[PDB]
Order: sequence, then structure tokens, then C-alpha cells
Amino acid sequence: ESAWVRCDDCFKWRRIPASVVGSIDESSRWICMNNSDKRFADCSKSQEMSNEEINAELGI
Amino acid sequence: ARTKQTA
Ligand SMILES: [Zn+2]
Repeated sequence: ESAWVRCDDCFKWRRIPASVVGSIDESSRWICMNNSDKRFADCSKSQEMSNEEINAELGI
Repeated sequence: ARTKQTA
């Protein structure tokens, strides 16, 4: 499935594989450029969908 | 970093 990570530089939420999210804990610095998905891999790129749409996809 | 995932 997908998980979502917040960029520590611009605070947009980025879709990442759920098989990797466990390695990103709250001490870790993660930014857009670290994203392997190059549709959404610098801080200028708009967020993929709204926060409420993300939470709906996650069922939270 | 903050993350969100399915519960
Ligand atoms: Zn960013």
C-alpha cells in the first residue's frame, strides 16, 4: 500500500511505499528530494491531493 | 519526520 511522509523543509505530504515508511521515524530528516517518485520530488511541486483525501485513502 | 499510514 501507500504511506505518506511530511517534508521537513516545506511540510507537504508525499506518497511513499508502505514497505519503506517504518524506517522513517520522527527523528529522521526527510525532504521532497529524497522521494523516488519524481512527480513530487522537490519542494515546488504541489501536494498530490488534499489532506482530507489522503486521510480518506488511509482510512483515518 | 512525520508519517501517516493505514491502521
Ligand atoms: Zn518539500
